Amino acid sequence: AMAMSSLPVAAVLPELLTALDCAPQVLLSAPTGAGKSTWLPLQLLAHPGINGKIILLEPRRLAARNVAQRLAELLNEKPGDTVGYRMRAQNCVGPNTRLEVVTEGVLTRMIQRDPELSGVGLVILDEFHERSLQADLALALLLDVQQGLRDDLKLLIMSATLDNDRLQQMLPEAPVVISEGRSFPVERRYLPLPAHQRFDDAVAVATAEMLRQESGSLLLFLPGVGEIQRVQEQLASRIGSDVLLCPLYGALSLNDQRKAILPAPQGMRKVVLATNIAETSLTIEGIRLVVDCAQERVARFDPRTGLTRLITQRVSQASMTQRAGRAGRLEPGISLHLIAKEQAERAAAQSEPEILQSDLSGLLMELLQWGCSDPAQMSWLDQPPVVNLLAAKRLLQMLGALEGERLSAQGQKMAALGNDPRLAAMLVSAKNDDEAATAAKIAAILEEPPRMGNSDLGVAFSRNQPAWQQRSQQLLKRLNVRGGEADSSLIAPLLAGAFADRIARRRGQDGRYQLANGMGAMLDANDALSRHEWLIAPLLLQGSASPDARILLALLVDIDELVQRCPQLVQQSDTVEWDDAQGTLKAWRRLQIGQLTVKVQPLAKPSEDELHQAMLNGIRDKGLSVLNWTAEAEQLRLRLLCAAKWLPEYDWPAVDDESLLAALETWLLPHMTGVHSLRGLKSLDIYQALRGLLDWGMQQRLDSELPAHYTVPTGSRIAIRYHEDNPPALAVRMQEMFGEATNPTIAQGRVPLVLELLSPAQRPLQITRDLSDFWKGAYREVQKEMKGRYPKHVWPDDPANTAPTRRT
Repeated sequence: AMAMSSLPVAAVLPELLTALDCAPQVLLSAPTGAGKSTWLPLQLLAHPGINGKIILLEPRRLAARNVAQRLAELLNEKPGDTVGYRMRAQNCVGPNTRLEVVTEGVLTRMIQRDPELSGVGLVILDEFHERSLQADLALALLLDVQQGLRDDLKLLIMSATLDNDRLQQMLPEAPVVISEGRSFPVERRYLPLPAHQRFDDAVAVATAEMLRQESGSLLLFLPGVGEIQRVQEQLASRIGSDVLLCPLYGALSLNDQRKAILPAPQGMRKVVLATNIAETSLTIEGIRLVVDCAQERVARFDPRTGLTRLITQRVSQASMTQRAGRAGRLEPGISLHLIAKEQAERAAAQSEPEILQSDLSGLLMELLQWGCSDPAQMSWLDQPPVVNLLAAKRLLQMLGALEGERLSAQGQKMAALGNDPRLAAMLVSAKNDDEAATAAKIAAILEEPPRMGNSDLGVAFSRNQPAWQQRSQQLLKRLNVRGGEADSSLIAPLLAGAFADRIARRRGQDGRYQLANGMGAMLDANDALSRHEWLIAPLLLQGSASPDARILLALLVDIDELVQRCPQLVQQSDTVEWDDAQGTLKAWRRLQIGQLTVKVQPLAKPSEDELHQAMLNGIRDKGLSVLNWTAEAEQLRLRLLCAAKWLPEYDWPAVDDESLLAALETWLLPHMTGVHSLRGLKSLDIYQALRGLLDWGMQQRLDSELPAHYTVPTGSRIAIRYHEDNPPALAVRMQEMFGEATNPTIAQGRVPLVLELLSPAQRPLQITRDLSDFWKGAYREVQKEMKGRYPKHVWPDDPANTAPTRRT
């Protein structure tokens, strides 16, 4: 045929224009090779309904210039001209363009600088199904721009997956526009891999068996390049002469990418070994068999280490289904999933969005600069996790970016750079232009690390790699600094500020380090740097959930210089306590950098504010048990626990062991005047100190609603026995409860007392919290025995109404 086929996106275009000129957001769904990226933009550009410029966000650099260059050929122009692109370290735009194809956070920069996006009428978020943090952040900003003046700014969200329905739950007013092609049925099979076989052998065996039983070319999904290589080797010995093996990763041989995408040559079949880029973004042709290992490799932020790691995990049902459908574009196909069916049925329904698994220090920095005081104010498909926002806040504090709940003066400069916050912090902390140039080079290195196996950051620094140089110049421009001379002697204090938690000290054996944040860091025992005791390790590869990581890039520091240069790194902590194990007084001063003990020394004659503080730390060592816990103090503590359960509408203080240990400075220290010895620790009035946690009102409330004593009908004051878990109990002679028809209660009438009803001899007759039932029930059997063992007492037939003998 000579006249090309009108792409399927053409057939859906009129529906799109109608929705485009009707709603503030339009959602478009269409297969990836349908031309939604490489065609549709121009026709929205030529459409008079759209006013001005159109921005097209792409998830990665490689995608972005494919779209811009390919779409330029349609207008018979080269790019930069009418169709342009922007990247993190390159710009291609004239006085000319109307369609810009951006990536690598560029869209975020544009909106930050021009929050009304002047001249722009339509923004397109492509490959939205990948749920990048970048595209989520773009979506949130753009929805806020649209609630300002810009109620004319239209928005096209393009997804390659059929339905995306947590998106209309966010946007019910949004027209869904669906382009779909022929999708053939795919039979789904399951096969767990045996525990006694390697992954690569097991996958190769399963795959060779599929080739043996079934006809066609085969697409094999694997977690990454390494697995692709290893399975390929194992496959090579188990396949026939007609089977052509075709790996598929970005780092490949240009034509090897084509050999994998294009149909197998005549007479032969192909096995395409790919990562999940083949799942939605890439169209591999000639495929009717899929083998799905069902295992992804994803970035995971660890709030306890502040590190991001690559973990491997089970793929979701939605992506297993998307993977299976890759066997159904040509003809009816077959998909084999390398897990048991029941495990597939229990996999998460949907994939986890990047915003839930990543470092949010950059995002938080963006929202603050955007003017957002709390991330919840924005509209997210998925709200940022509280735990990671807190970790982000803490990091920004460490970097000095925050002033209360807003950006500090330095924080605003960091936000202007647009950089990773730790790296931005480093740049902004430079005190002169030589420190600036040093910081810029370090930053360009940490953004694009060397790809040899060299751990010394001073080595990379001394290299004059041209791409690093380019990035440095760009960062200095943003920083508004020029003409300084970089110097390696200026590196350590710059690093110290932005990576203080990653200062590393050698621990007992060469190669074993502990970081200031307390975690373990490993370097090869035969590494030049592992000859030294103190390092700063900005780049770390965490093995997995275990707080242990490999050191990838590090700098050697003389710790004495560093602490002298940066005194704020070192905090002081005194401890006084009694060692029962050896019957001696322990009293030391510890200088520490984070969790790293730098020096321990005998405590010199301390001030008294110092001594009291040192004793608090000793209590943290030995536990609250060293204080004097009277029955009364403990009962108070228990009453506070019970109040929080039974009277939760009030703000009762936490009084669990850890809250108390954590707050010693607030509740215990004020009372430590005149305590000059460990002996005096037992003299502190623990009851009064705990009671001090309550204002006058709450003290009255607690004394009234959870009273220490209950007054019974005789006028006697009987102690209530509180307990962390059991109902409050009241041990009382039965005779004293005469005249009371209703079981006693405390806590605003919410909690009946468990009555331990006793005989004259203080012997338990009945345990009840339904006193009314007791009088009518078991009492008549108790009355006869009380008429037998104590005939000298009156045991009335109607105790509920018998006048109480007034004691008082």
